Amino acid sequence: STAIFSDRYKGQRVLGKGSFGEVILCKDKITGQECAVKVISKRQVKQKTDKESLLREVQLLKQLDHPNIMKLYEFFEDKGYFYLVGEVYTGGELFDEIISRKRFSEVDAARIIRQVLSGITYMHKNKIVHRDLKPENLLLESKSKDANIRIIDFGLSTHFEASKKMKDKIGTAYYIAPEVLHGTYDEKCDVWSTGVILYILLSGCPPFNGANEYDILKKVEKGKYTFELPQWKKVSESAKDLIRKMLTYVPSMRISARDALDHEWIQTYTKDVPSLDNAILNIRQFQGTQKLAQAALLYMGSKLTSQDETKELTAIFHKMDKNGDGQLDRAELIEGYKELMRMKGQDASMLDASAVEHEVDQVLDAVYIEYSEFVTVAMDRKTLLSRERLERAFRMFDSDNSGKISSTELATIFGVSDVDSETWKSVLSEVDKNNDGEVDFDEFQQMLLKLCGN
Ligand SMILES: CCOc1ccc2ccc(-c3nn(CC4CCNCC4)c4ncnc(N)c34)cc2c1
Repeated sequence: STAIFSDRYKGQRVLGKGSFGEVILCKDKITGQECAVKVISKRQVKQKTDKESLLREVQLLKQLDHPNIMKLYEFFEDKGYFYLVGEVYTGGELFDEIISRKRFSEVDAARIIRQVLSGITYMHKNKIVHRDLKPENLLLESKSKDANIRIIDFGLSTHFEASKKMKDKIGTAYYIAPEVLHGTYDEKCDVWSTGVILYILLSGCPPFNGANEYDILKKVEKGKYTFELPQWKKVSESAKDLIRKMLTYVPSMRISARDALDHEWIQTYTKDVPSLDNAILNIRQFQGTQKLAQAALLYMGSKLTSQDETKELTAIFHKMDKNGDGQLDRAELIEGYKELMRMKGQDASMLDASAVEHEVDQVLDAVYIEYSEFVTVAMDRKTLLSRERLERAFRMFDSDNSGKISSTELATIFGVSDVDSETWKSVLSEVDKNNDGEVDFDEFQQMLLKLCGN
């Protein structure tokens, strides 16, 4: 008797989109235990290993235990999906918490990096490599100031192939070890990624940077970086030495995780130190830029999904409309909405028939029934979560409350989003015919619609 995920768990709400799938906050129907479930769609994500290889890795991961590593509880599989059930953490992404503080010292950085290295060392002892370590995979356990870091996604990348879509790729290039680019890699790739993260904590800029993804990858692959930025003048020698050893090009010459834990810098600063004010400022700029580019990509995707699902839904209902009345009942709206969830594959949110009944009932309570009006409301439902996140992200990036984003800023944003320069300028030309060389929110939004075939 294979076991079924929704026999045990009900969905509370969506937490977000992470690597390889959606993550939903769920609750055990019997014990009331809350968990975070990552749902991997087989249609969207190809496997790299056989089933046997994956089952044994899962079995090992369920037994591992370390305070800086996400705890995995269960694994389920059906026809369309894999369901990975882990512990929920509520403190959010590390960098989002850091930009909220007024001071940040080498002691704060050292304490963070010790945690990361400790998790990594443990996982490497157990022969598991992350490969895709980056700031998004570092979660704080709770919203308290002290809270431990929990690393998510250890072990995934070995069994599943990453998306080639930019909306899923944002940020990845800064942190990937050069040997991963060329194909021969081992556990030392995780030390490199940590080194890049450390460099960024102490300066607020990527050691390997550029105007688009490929430019970044080119800097990484050559492997040269410098400490010639002004803000490095305030930083201890021992920190730069540890950095150097983690960013050592040839993996066999690069320091191990375990030895980095013993480095003088970790020893000194984790047991007369200024705030790194310039680094906090750079980090909040870095962060805001990354989050706005992500928000702009998800908005464009959400718009295209809606164009696709609106027309599909209408044709399902038209077919269903026996009498040509333009009128369906509740059971019919439910069966058509279900039909949409079968064809499509988008709503981890609609785990079972019961979540679909509730969603239908929410739309009805807002709005025999005219199906064309039901279609209108059901779809806005799914967007504005992305339209209002767009707006939130624009306001967060406009830190001066100017209401405006300059041409230069757009060039940075679209570069990170990997939208071609002559393409966005062309779209900007069609909206900015006053030559202001700056845009307000509504103008920015209009550009994005034009960049996704609207
Ligand atoms: C082998 C490791 O693979 C797995 C398996 C299960 C997971 C469950 C949740 C999550 C996981 N992902 N997220 C959501 C993301 C939203 C925005 N970006 C960062 C976090 C969580 N939020 C809170 N608590 C969690 N446990 C998770 C990741 C998993 C990874």
